[PDB]
Amino acid sequence: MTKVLDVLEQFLNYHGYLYMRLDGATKIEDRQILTERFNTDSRITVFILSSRSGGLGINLTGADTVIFYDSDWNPAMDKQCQDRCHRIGQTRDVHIYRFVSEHTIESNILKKANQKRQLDNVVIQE
Amino acid sequence: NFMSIVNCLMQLRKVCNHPNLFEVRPILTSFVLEHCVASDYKDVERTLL
Amino acid sequence: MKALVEEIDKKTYNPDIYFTSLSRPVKRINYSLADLEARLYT
Amino acid sequence: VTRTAAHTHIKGLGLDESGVAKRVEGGFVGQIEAREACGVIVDLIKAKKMSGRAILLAGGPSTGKTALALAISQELGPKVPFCPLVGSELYSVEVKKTETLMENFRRAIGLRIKETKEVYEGEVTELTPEDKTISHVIVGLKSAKGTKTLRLDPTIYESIQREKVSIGDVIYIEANTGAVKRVGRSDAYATEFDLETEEYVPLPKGEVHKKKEIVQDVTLHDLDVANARPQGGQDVISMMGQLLKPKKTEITEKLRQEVNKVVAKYIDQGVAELIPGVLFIDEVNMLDIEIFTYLNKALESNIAPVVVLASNRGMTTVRGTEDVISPHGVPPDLIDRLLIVRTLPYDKDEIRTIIERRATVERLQVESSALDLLATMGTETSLRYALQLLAPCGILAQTSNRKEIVVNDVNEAKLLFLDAKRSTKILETSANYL
Amino acid sequence: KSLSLIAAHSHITGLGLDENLQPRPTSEGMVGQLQARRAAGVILKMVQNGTIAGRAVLVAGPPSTGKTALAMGVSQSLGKDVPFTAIAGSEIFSLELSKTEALTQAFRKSIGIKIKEETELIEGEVVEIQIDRSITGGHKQGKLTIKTTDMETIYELGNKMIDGLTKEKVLAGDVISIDKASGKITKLGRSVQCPEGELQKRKTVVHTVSLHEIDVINSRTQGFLALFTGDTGEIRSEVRDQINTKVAEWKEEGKAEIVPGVLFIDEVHMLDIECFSFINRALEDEFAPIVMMATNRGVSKTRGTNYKSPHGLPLDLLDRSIIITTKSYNEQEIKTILSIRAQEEEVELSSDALDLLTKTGVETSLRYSSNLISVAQQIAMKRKNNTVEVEDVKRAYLLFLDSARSVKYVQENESQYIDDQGNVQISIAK
Ligand SMILES: Nc1ncnc2c1ncn2[C@@H]1O[C@H](COP(=O)(O)OP(=O)(O)O)[C@@H](O)[C@H]1O
Ligand SMILES: Nc1ncnc2c1ncn2[C@@H]1O[C@H](COP(=O)(O)OP(=O)(O)O)[C@@H](O)[C@H]1O
Ligand code: BEF
Ligand SMILES: [Mg+2]
Ligand SMILES: [Mg+2]
Repeated sequence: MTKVLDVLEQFLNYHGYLYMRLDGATKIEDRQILTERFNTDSRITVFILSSRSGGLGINLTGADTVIFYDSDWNPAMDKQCQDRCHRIGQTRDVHIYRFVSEHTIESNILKKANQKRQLDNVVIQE
Repeated sequence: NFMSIVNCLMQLRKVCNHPNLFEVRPILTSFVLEHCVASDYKDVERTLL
Repeated sequence: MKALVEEIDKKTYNPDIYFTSLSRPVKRINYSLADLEARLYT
Repeated sequence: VTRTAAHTHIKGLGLDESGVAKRVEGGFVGQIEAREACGVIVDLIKAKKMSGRAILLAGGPSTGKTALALAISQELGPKVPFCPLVGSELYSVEVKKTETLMENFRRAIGLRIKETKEVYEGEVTELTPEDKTISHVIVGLKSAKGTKTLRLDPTIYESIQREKVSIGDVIYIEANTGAVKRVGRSDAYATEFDLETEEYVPLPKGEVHKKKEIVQDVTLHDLDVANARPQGGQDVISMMGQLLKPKKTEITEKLRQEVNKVVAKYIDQGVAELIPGVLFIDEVNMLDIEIFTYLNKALESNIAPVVVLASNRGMTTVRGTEDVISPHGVPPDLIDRLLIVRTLPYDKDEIRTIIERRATVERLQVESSALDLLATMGTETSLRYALQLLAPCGILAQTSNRKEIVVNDVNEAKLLFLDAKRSTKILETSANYL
Repeated sequence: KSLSLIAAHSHITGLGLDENLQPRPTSEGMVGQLQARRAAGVILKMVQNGTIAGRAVLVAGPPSTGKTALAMGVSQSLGKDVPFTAIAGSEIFSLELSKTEALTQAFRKSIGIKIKEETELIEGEVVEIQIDRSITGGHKQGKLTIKTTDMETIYELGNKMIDGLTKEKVLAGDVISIDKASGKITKLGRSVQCPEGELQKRKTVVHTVSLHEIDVINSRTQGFLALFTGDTGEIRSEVRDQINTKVAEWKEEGKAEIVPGVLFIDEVHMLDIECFSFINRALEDEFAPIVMMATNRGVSKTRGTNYKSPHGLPLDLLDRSIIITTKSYNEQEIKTILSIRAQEEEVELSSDALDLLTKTGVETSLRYSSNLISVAQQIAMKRKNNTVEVEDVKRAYLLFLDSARSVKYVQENESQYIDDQGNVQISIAK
């Protein structure tokens, strides 16, 4: 959800990181230039994405880490998002970190996916 | 229905990543007591004076 | 008790003037032509 | 990671729905009758029907009396107010002990109240004073979703001008209490100066005027002292008022009666809910005769809550009396109003189980021989001695890099640290009052 | 109103008597103590008479034998609008106030003064309010319309009431009250209520104020605040003399009347000798409320002195006072009292359970049974039966100890408990 992009921006500004954000609100012309700027060598360390805006077909290669806040139904598009960094222009190992809370809906979803080998989840309850 | 459960889990997911549930963190100001027990004696004091 | 903060409309509110307000209901009309012309011409 | 101080191994009484106390449950062993009586008292507290009950539990040292007093409060939950206290605390230099006791009584009983507040925030557009007297000010509060103008009380005008705000500074003002606080300059003026100390904040979300419901809890004594003396306030007048009489003073019964009347009026409308609490006094034998004499009348009050007392003494003289002797140092005219709960010493198996549980909560492993030696020591000198010696054994095991307590470690602990009996034995045969 | 859960004296209300001052065997929660009840009724009629003041009456009896109950019943039968001060003896020992000053304040708090003032006021639903700014023709013109059930007219506002009405926001259609003499504005609500008739009416307001409150008010720049904060701090004597003289003039002029209330002091036996000496003089002055005292102890040592005095009080004070003695309760009275307490607490008791409880109370004490009645009920709803049986009473009796049983157990096991010398044994073996 885009309602957490502002939260992430505020958090990074408070922590003083060199960040830069891309989403559906970003203009079309600036998108390619921003992607090129991040992919090229720079001091930017954190890059903020969106599930549907730029998590589909960009060729980001400078980064080495992927962090997921949430993934409800994730057979392929979350795999697509994590492999967006894992492109042919990458020369370093890819580390993927998933953020899941404890005793929450996401924890039960992950447990049921592990029990059912992560085929398809429609109803989650406990 | 599917819409209702979807909305409920959407609210829960909204909570999980950050307390964005409408995020009303009270400012914890003092109470708003206004009886002012002393004020009831104001008329008595004025009449006595 | 007393309200410390009150909503005020700039063009509407004015400290000079304070005004408040709340068989068939019909007001009283004077039908005297002489009275009406006296009011009009004075 | 976690800190344990002679407690926190107890989570509750651990009784059954029929009131039957399990042999081992909730960090407890034995004392089945005492736990059952305490559960009965808990049910009576939850009933809220009758106020003024007074019970005390009498037993030897290290009999779990304070453990029971903590367990009842744990069972009652954080919602019900609980006021721990010690007998020595009643002697205050500032005010007489009777006032302190009555203040604690008022603190014991709580109250839940719900209220709604009006909140205004946004970016300031103009400051227009309306000017013998301090004139009002018209404020141009502007949010991202709306804009309106408000007239402010001259006290609020003084407060906001003391914040040294200007045009374009985002401020926060509470309509109920008149609190004023400026978060910072609006983000629009961020690039105005290349180097300025003042920080910049984004525009507030939502409209300027907001309302919300809060069910915050306030004790009776809290609002009692709120009516008694002034409290904080951003104006200089509030500072003068709360600096005029800084020392606390005893409260007359007239204010208490008025507080009771207004609380009853509040509860009539259903806005407030009353939740009586429990006052706990430890080492009650330390109190004086006059304190007990006043407590006799205090317990007979209609609003006085239920108070629990604890003492470990036999035939002793009541403090302040040269000849009056009564059990537990409580005068006979008071013990009649009291209900006495006996407590009994533990056994070797109970001591061993207690040590086992204490080791488990301490995240330590003890071998069978070491555990048996600790149990024998506890049965030989005192229960508390093994619990105190537990930590040095862990330290010694850490020094020797072993991960379990052995007989050598506990023997070294015995050699290093002496109990009361060995210390007294040394004292009897000493050179110069060692 | 007057919120209260349960009191040890909640059941008793208004004592009990007849037109001939003959106590009934059971009247309004009072059982037994016929002579004591008749003496209390005599004292109550003395107080209601008001012709005689400054007399001392003492209440004596064994502990838990109708002593505080008698005072509570006397206070309840005396009714409202009559001062009644009930303070424990240990309350006067204040760190910031002298004992003599606290005693004087307690004495002054028990004499109430009624003052009557006549005021004119208008009230009703307000329908129209118009206010204009200053012009050369007129400094301020303001017209308001207050409509009642019977009347609806317009008054003219001469500046000052215009400022008063503009001080607080007032909207048409709400019930307000205006006091012409004081010039203050009172809002009675919104039109929730209904008007009654004429706007202006004649009435008098009566205020009941004690002498102590008058002294505190006249003793400071803002004395009425000290009525609640308790920081009066040794009011000067000339202030009290001036107040007494002014009260005498007011009484002779008919502007006020005095109400000689009652001062009740409990546990007087522990009061200091200086307090008794001061009371000796304070009971012989003009303005002196009736004084009743209750001491449980007998033939003990007066605090502040080495010698032992009978009843714990000096002989001269006893001469200044009249002694009333209460007798120990009997079994047939104890059972009735327990039944009344159970009715007050809404507890159902079986006949055999009641008989066993009465036997236990006779054996040990009345307070023990009056406390066991409530605790047995918790076991009662633990067994989910509304009625309390003998089994529940026996379980409560064994669970919660008595004074005698606890004393006997302490005597048997004095080794485990801490001795007076401080000796104690914690170890089990050896
Ligand atoms: N049934 C029990 N279960 C666990 N610990 C107990 C038990 N009874 C007593 N203790 C321990 O004995 C110690 C002494 O009990 P406490 O009532 O706190 O002080 P004292 O009994 O010396 O006044 C406590 O620290 C408590 O941990
Ligand atoms: N005549 C009575 N009727 C009902 N209850 C009584 C009566 N006399 C005493 N009591 C009970 O005794 C208690 C008061 O004890 P009291 O005799 O005042 O103790 P003390 O003698 O130590 O002052 C009250 O709780 C009341 O329930
Ligand atoms: F063009 Be692809 F699939 F990244
Ligand atoms: Mg203890
Ligand atoms: Mg009594």
